[PDB]
Amino acid sequence: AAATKVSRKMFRELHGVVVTSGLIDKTVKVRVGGQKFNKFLQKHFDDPKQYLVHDPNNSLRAGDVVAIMPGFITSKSKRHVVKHIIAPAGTPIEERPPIPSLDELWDAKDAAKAAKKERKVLREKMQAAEEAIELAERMARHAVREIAMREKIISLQK
Amino acid sequence: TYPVVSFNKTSSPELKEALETLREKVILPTYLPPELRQKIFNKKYEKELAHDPVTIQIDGQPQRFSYINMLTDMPNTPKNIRAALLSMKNGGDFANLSGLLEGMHRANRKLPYWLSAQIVRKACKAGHLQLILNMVRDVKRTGFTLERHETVNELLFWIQRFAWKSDYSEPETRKALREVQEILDALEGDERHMSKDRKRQQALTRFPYHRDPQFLAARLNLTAELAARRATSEQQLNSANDVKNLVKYAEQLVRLWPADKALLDMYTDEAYVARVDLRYLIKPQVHLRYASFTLQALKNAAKIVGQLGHGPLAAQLINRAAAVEAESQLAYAKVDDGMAGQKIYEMVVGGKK
Amino acid sequence: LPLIPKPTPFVPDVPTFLTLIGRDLKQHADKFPTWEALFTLTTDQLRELGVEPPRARRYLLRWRQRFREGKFGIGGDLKHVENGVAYLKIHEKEASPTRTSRRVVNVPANQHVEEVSEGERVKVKGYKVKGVSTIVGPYALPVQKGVAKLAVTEGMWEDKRGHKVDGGERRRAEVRFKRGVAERKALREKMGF
Amino acid sequence: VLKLRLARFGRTNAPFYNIVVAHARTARNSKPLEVIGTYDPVPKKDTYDTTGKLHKDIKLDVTRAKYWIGVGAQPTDTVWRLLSLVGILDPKYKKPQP
Amino acid sequence: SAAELAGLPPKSKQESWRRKMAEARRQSLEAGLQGLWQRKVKRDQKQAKESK
RNA sequence: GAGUGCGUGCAAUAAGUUUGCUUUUCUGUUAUAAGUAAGUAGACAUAUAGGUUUAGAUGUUAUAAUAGGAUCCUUCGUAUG
RNA sequence: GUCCAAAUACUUGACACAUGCUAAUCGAACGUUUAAUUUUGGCUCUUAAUUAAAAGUGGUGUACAGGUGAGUAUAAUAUUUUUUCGCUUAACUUAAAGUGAAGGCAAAUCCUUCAUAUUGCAAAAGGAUAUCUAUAUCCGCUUUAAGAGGAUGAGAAAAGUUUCAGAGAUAGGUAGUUGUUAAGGUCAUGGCUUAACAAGCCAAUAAUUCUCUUAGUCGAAGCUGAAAAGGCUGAUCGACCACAUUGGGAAUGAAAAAAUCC
Ligand SMILES: [K+]
Ligand SMILES: [K+]
Ligand SMILES: [Mg+2]
Ligand SMILES: [Mg+2]
Ligand SMILES: [Mg+2]
Ligand SMILES: [Mg+2]
Ligand SMILES: [Mg+2]
Ligand SMILES: [Mg+2]
Ligand SMILES: [Mg+2]
Ligand SMILES: [Mg+2]
Ligand SMILES: [Mg+2]
Ligand SMILES: [Mg+2]
Ligand SMILES: [Mg+2]
Ligand SMILES: [Mg+2]
Ligand SMILES: [Mg+2]
Repeated sequence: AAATKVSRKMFRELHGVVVTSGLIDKTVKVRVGGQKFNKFLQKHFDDPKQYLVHDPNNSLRAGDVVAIMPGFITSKSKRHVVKHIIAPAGTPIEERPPIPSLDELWDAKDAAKAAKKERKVLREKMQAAEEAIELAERMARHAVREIAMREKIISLQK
Repeated sequence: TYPVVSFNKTSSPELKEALETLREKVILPTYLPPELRQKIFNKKYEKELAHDPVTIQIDGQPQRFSYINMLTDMPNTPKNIRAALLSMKNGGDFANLSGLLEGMHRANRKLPYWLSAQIVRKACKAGHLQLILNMVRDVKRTGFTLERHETVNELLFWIQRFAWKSDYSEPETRKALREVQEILDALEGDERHMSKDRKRQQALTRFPYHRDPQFLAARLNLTAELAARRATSEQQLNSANDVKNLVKYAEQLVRLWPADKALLDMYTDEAYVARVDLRYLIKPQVHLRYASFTLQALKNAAKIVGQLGHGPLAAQLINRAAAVEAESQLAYAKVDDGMAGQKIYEMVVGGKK
Repeated sequence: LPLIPKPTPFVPDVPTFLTLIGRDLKQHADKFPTWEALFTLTTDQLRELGVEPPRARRYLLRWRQRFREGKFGIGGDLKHVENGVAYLKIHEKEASPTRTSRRVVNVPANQHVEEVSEGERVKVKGYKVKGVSTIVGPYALPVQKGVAKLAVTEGMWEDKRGHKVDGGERRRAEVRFKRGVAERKALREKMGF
Repeated sequence: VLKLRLARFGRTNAPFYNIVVAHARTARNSKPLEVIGTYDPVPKKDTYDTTGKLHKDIKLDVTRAKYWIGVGAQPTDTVWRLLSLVGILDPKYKKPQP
Repeated sequence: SAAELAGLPPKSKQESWRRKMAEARRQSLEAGLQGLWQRKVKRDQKQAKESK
């Protein structure tokens, strides 16, 4: 009820080639294919694009063919994830850390997000409880004075 | 709007000292702009005000304002107003109340609830009823509100006493009757006299100040002393016109005033409890004070009303007088000898004089 | 169809009507020979007589239709009017033993309020009793304690046209600036002589 | 403040109005949110009719007009009258009988 | 209004007007939405039919 | 030789303005201090009276801490050279 | 060169301007004054009022309408389509609840503060008109839940679109800048924010920056061609941008969106 689940939607799959790797942790530059239409010449031009794909377990090396999927937003400039390796480079696929399935990656977001809310409800209650105690002490010092000053008057009427 | 408060008529040296004190520190600062008033009382600007003290263009020669220690320099207003009040012994002295009470109204000094009743007693016993009726008229300036049930009962007493002082002569009785109505008109219409204190006292009596049997009996007294003299026709037009009011006010007082209820039983028993609300009536010295003319009125009214052929009113009014006379007699024995109450009642009701 | 409403005691003739609604309409009082001519003539017939400008003619046609509907202005429901001057008085009642009700009633100047009966004791709308002996209401000049009168003043019913204070909200700082220059030039001039 | 008002179009001495849904504080002839209908003040006469009667042709989308009135649209004095004749609102002015 | 659901008559001349205007906007909103909903259902039905 | 509504460097700079090992100041609560000025409470007594007297529960005044907002200085900054 | 209707009418010096007008309105927000009118008091002066005009204080509106094309050279947190959303204390619709106490100015529905408002923080303002032989209405104010509207949050994600003036020069640009871990923030997402590490990210044919010349932009809106994603114009029409003598700036406000203000 209070937890927000990720979309968990499957987008298209693109086949590309890793251009760079090992420069930044859990990130590689993949080059996919594209094509743009020139309305003036009525001609299609090749429009190759290079994105920053999310390699969770650092299982990609420059030169391997991979299949990526968009919609997986991990950072400001990272909107793509690695789905699987089409053709490895250097070493076989069995000698690299496994690529987590999209379900495992999504579960990490839900688990991490759900845990984040559990910390807030505790921090909010403790913050509200630790403050109500101080506000409850002002009543004490203010109540003893009234009870000490109001009973005095009442003690001279009976 | 109004001229700056100033006192330039003091018969005694002590009176001037009490007014000059309040005037130069409690009244005058009320004429300065708000920012300058705060500066006067600030310790940080003490040295600055010494070199170049604030000034005021007051009818010529200017005043000066140095630093005023709010705790030590400021004088006790209730005490000074007392010293000035007691010292007042000449008409020129009492004329300062118009400026004094105006200054406190500007300073927002919540004066003692009973103070008004005191000014009306000391000023009227000296023969200055007009100064009171003049301030009671100019309440927008002086702040002489008729909020207390004692002030109204005290003011109406001296009004009648002045008429009775000269055997209830027609020239003065017409003037007194004019004043009693000018007050009952203010209590009803004028809003300056309505405050939280009044609403509380009107709730304890269940009779507004303008429909209180104790006060309506004052008007009925003078009206009863006008038909008595006559009951040339240019004067008879008034006599025949006064008989209509007498029978009118009489039947109005009998309706409000319950049956066989004296002055101490008229209002709710819970009214005489609080000392700030209608407790003065308990003391026999003060009861006979406000029960002298109120009793004589019913007696004379029941007599005149009886000659015109009004059986019911004749019996009704006598019922009240019988109830007040019985209670009044109890006060004569309880009151201490030599008290003002025992004297006035002896001179009005007893007629010993 | 163009019904004519009967004249009221407060508006007996046309010269009175055109005087109340103001806007300099008392100039064309002679154009209307009778009281029916006012409520019978049309726009075209009011234009040939010389009822100009168009604002005054349209303003008259409005108050003309406003009179048929009994939507009079102030003091339009009076009955005891004498030569264009009415008198107001207070009628005190007894709503309760501790209260009084005061209503501003219109009676002849001589008769007393208590003497008048309910039928002829009219209660004027728009005037109220302040205090105990004050008659508050537009165009209520006091004569005695609890007595006032309504003199038929020009423009008593008129809808005042708005006016510009000192040349409007746009040309205000300029008009006052130029007045000061003219004022200063005439104080300095007298100094020369 | 949405309003159902008229936008004057046409030529000199040939008025033709357009019922529109526009914000109060906008130009009279600016492009509104919608065009509910049209209004022609000059009454016409049937072609082959000699009775002398006259009619005023008005095109109005009653369905669209009702929705805007239900959300708080304020029709002007002229459009209020038209809507009253159709039966959507109550007349604002009536001929005094007395 | 609570006073209307309780079957109470209008208090003043102005209350009667507010009651009529408020009800006019209620019936207009109902007939408006429904009347416009059928247009949508009728429009997209013609599109899907012609396109199919 | 004449002109410049152009760009730019330094100096200077009104309104305005970043920052703080600045300078005053107001307000807000928090904890105290006072009860003389005010204001709010209680006790006793007086009588053509309304006086004496103690008290801080709201509130007033003062200090301290603390939060925040305006001033001064600082930095930047049209004109101008 | 006879008559009539409609439609257009400073394309140049955003050159300088005589004169009258384009934003005012509410007395059912508020008192100040001046006049008469009526009341006091003391014997013309002096109190308390009523009334009418004239200046104002306040509330709302000048953020709309109308005018102009000087400046301005663009790819942008720009824009459509689908999915998912968020905010909105003014005004417009529906309803509910609350509308009490002081001080300052001459007074106030103006300012300052307070009590109360599911728990705990957090509001308000009064005015006016009838009835009776105090009661109930009317116009407001504050708060709250919704609808509509909106110039709304950098909304987000996926897939797309935008003919970017002409000439010359410049190879670096980016420093929360790019990514990871952890935490906060957010409806959600994003260095959005911070700590600690890593040295990345965009670009290489000009990304980026600089100088000069010229220009308001667009639309079957106008003109034109048989036609081209045609060409030209950017008057009247509608949308957008900028400006109000030139330059340099801020606040108020729901929102600058002013011919305002400094
Ligand atoms: K410099
Ligand atoms: K331009
Ligand atoms: Mg190819
Ligand atoms: Mg410098
Ligand atoms: Mg500076
Ligand atoms: Mg003291
Ligand atoms: Mg220094
Ligand atoms: Mg310079
Ligand atoms: Mg031009
Ligand atoms: Mg504009
Ligand atoms: Mg109130
Ligand atoms: Mg798609
Ligand atoms: Mg950034
Ligand atoms: Mg140009
Ligand atoms: Mg243009």
